Amino acid sequence: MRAKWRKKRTRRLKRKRRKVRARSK
Amino acid sequence: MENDKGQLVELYVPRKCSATNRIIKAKDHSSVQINIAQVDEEGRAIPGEYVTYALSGYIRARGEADDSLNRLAQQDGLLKNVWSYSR
Amino acid sequence: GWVPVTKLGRLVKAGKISSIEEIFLHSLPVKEFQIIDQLLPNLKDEVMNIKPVQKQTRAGQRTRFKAVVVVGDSNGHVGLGIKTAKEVAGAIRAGIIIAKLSVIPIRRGYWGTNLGQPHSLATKTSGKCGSVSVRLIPAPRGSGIVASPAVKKLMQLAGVEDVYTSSTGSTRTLENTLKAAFVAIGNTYGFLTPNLWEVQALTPSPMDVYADYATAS
Amino acid sequence: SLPSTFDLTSEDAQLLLAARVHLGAKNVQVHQEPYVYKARPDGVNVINVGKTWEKIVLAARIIAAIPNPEDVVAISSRTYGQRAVLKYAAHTGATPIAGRFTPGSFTNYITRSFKEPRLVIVTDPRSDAQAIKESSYVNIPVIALTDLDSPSEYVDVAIPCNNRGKHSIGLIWYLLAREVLRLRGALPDRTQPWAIMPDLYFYRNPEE
Amino acid sequence: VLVQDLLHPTAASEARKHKLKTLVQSPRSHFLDVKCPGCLNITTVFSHAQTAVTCESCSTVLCTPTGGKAKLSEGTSFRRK
Amino acid sequence: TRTSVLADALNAINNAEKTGKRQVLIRPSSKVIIKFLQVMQKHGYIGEFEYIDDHRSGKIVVQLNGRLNKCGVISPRFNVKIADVEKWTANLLPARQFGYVILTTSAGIMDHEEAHRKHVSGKILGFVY
Amino acid sequence: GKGKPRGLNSARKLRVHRRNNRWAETTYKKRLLGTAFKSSPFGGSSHAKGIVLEKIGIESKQPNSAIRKCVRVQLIKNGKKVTAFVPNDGCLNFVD
Amino acid sequence: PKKRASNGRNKKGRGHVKPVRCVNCSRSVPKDKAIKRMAIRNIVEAAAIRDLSEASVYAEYALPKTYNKLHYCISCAIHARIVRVRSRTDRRIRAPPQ
Amino acid sequence: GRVRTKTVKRASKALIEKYYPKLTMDFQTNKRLCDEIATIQSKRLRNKIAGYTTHLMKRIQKGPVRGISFKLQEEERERKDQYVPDVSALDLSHSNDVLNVDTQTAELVNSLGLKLPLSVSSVSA
RNA sequence: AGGGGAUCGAAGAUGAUCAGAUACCGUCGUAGUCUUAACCAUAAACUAUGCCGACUAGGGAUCGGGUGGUGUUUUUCUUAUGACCCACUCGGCACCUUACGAGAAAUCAAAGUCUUUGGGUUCUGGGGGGAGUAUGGUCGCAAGGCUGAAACUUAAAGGAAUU
Ligand SMILES: [Mg+2]
Ligand SMILES: [Mg+2]
Ligand SMILES: [Mg+2]
Ligand SMILES: [Mg+2]
Ligand SMILES: [Mg+2]
Ligand SMILES: [Mg+2]
Ligand SMILES: [Mg+2]
Ligand SMILES: [Mg+2]
Ligand SMILES: [Mg+2]
Ligand SMILES: [Mg+2]
Ligand SMILES: [Zn+2]
Ligand SMILES: [Zn+2]
Repeated sequence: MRAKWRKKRTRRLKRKRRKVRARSK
Repeated sequence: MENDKGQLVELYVPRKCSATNRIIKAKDHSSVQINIAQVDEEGRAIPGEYVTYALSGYIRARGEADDSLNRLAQQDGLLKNVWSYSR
Repeated sequence: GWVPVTKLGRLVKAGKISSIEEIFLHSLPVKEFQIIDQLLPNLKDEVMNIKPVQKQTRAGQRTRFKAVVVVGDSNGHVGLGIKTAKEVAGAIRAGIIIAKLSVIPIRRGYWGTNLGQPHSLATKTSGKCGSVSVRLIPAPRGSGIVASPAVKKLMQLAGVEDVYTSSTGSTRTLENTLKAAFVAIGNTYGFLTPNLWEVQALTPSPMDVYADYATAS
Repeated sequence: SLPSTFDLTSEDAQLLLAARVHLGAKNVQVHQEPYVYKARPDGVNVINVGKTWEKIVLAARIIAAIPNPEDVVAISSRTYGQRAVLKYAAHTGATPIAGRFTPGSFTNYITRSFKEPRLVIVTDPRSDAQAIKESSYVNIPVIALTDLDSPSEYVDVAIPCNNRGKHSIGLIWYLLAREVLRLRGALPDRTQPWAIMPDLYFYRNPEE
Repeated sequence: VLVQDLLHPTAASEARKHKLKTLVQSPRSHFLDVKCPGCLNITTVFSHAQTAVTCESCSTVLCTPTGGKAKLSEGTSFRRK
Repeated sequence: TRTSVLADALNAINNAEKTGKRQVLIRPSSKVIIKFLQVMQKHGYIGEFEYIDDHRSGKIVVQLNGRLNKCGVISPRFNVKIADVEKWTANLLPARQFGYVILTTSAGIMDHEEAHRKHVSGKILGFVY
Repeated sequence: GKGKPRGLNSARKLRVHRRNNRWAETTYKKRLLGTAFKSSPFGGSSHAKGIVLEKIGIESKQPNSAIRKCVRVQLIKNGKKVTAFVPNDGCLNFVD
Repeated sequence: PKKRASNGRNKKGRGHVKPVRCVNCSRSVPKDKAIKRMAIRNIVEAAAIRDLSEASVYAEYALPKTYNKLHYCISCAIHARIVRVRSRTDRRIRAPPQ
Repeated sequence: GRVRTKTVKRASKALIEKYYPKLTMDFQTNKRLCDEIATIQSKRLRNKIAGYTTHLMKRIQKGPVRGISFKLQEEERERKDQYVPDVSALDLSHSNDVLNVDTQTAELVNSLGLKLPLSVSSVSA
């Protein structure tokens, strides 16, 4: 996997995580 | 070098380059000895008598060997105003 | 027996050069190994290692054997020879010859007070080959050689009795280390020390005194 | 020092001028050369001819000091000098090398062209560089016929000269030979201008 | 190269070298006695002006400023001090 | 900024020696530098040196015989405490027989041996061999 | 040159910088964070006594292949569960 | 490692050089990493000149040349044999062959 | 197809070097000579060698050839060499005295401290 | 959030190519591309070379300036500029050849003046993964940025060169 793609994936994951956190709040 | 009982140790004392005063090593396959013969009247060049100059390899490699040689010559008088001190 | 190419060899054969000292002084190139044999009768030959050394071909791989040989007595003379051949014995033999050809003098000295007969090196000397830097330091009497076994052997051969070492870099590649050590040893002459300040004669070379004995006519 | 007979006497100077030794320094100039005397307004530097003469004399003095005639090696790869070199060899003791040098000549004790000189004379460092390089490996001193352009690496005694030349190199060679002979005692007097010609050196292309 | 007398070099060489980079620093500029074609008065004009120097009695403009050395006004005649 | 002048001088000298020159042109020139040079001269590591007056800082022309194989300042002038000199000597000098550690004491600028003789110590300066 | 300060009054910087750097040295980090006590199944101790839960054969990594004969142990001191290899050819049938 | 000390570009003293598009495929390439071949082709092909001459009113006529500078992205150049792969030792030659 | 090997050509060269007098021109004689002198094992090889020698000889009678030495050629060369122009190129007689020099050259001559018949110009770019 | 919206064009449509092809190729095409007020603070933001200072080796170029040339041309007669030409000189973007120095080497006039180790300074790294992740701060409207672990895992990951 390209590093850039990995980074992108991570970012995507983090968005979801953020959303989850917001929901929890 | 010198032992306490006076007498010398030191297996051989090395030659120093007449231009730099820097020591010539044993595997200095670049260094040189120039022999310039003692001249006489009617030229004739006296047999088995000469002024010797050691040049280290380093100077030769650099290029300023010739100049050094010239300088050396014009202090033993082998050349007459070739090399000038003020450049 | 022996029949010499090169003027120096011829001279040696004749008996016009008594010791390798003269050769060392006049930086004359020793190109026949027999000269060394003639002049240094007491050379011990130490084989340091034999390692495989490989080359990829379309079919299999060509393996050759690298022989590393140190040569010397105990009176300030050492040679170092690296040789690669396919036969091991042959490689060793060639290496020995190479080492002999190389043979160098050493400036053996005192640590402090010149009581009697030099034991150490005269100066702190370093040698660098590859990455390996071998620092050799003048040690006090009866401290022995303080070195990695390879270097130690070389030191012993040279005839240094007491010496400290500080080998740095990738010392594990033994050949390089050995080379560095050799370089360091060589460096001992060529250091301008106050007990060498004063200018001397500049003798005519044995290649010039006996010019007539040189060349086969 | 030299006893007054070794001054640049007029005839020699004239000869040098004719050759055009003084002329061919070229516009481009190596920093290891103070053999210059002015720079002609066109661009071509002028060599100090007295200095050159002195250098030649010095070289001769060295050559004489070599005890065995054959131990001196004269080299030329460039055609404008081969003939001259040969002539020098014929006159002096001297071993010649003309044309191809063959590398591993001073090193490599197996070669048929294996020489052990104790002095090397070269027409040019620029073109016979290989020979010069080889000399370095075996402690052998190099007299070279440098113009004010050729590199001074491993050159011990340089004779400021012309290398565009044709005449000049040959003339220089002749002079070197003559001085050497005088030093030896092969020519009994210094005043007498020597029987043979400078033209006997030089170079001629196939013409018949 | 290798051996030189660094203390007293050749004059020409010194001249060639940059001011400051010489053995001892010294100006390359000089002062001038300027004669204006009209009146008999002598003014001491510095060779690298900057200002449009006039004669002390009459406004005539003796020198105009340039990059380095200032330019004299044609009718004027100078003599190096 | 020219933080150290002595250091610069020493470096220049070293450069000159390594390349085989027989003379250097030191450019800022001080008392300290002069003193250092004098020590070397006394010990015979240097020839005749002369101070050109610029009416500003100075300029030194130094003749080199060729014997000097390294100068070298040790820079942050460490306060050396008599028994500490030995350690310094062991570190900096290539042998136990020769070479000098130059140190500025209140008794003046001298080599370490001289200091020992006089029984004084101070701040270190440089070393020569 | 050289990245560090050298001046006779730098000292503090040399100290603090060194301290900062030290944290990249893993052993030091371990010592200072005290990961031998907080993590690690043995509480920074040379040995530990536990009670055998069961005997588990573990398949070795590559080049090799052999069932290794280990034991799942729960330590007395904290209650952490660990795998422990039983050395020598028999020996697994000494455990229970 | 560095394949080229020039980085294959030719800028150094600059900072940003404006890109030119490729003449073959429009691959946007910096104006220095550009491979600029200036083609002076004759407006009429070499074999068809005679016929044209024969046709033409006013004998002894100029017959013009068409001028354009072409910019090839390096890949394109490589493909189309404008540039060729050279040895490590002879990559260094900056002088054009002719 | 027909290109001669080392073992032919080198041998032929050697033969030529040794025996240029008495190894002359025509084939049969050359072959006979080869048979007499060289210890050639095969007949065909010998024949080939002879042919090569003949070829070399033929080439020779149109000028000298590289690698090929022989003691007569050297002598001839030497003879050729010993030629001198009676006037000489450095005689100055062609320039009708006063050798054409520049201003700088003249200055140099003066500074040396020498009297010479000189002719002075200028020359510019 | 306004204005502009010709071209080109993440998304989309949409025609082929393919086993698949919401990929390359083809045709359209909102956002964007331009701008005005804000924000954002990152790029292979690269010379992957921190800044200031000294010194060591030649060589031509070239740009900016300045000097000296009865040097060439310009011509409106001397001209006076200007443009050239030559020589020197500071400052710059580079380059060429040698390294006698460096370096693991590729290579480097610095990446030199380092086991012959110290001119002054700021920042950064300490096997590979886990991870630029978790967490806590803090700054952002948001995307994100700066800061930044550990458990556990692993005998290699890498660099330059070689056949
Ligand atoms: Mg690649
Ligand atoms: Mg800029
Ligand atoms: Mg950029
Ligand atoms: Mg789409
Ligand atoms: Mg489709
Ligand atoms: Mg498309
Ligand atoms: Mg970044
Ligand atoms: Mg970066
Ligand atoms: Mg890590
Ligand atoms: Mg790789
Ligand atoms: Zn007036
Ligand atoms: Zn393209």
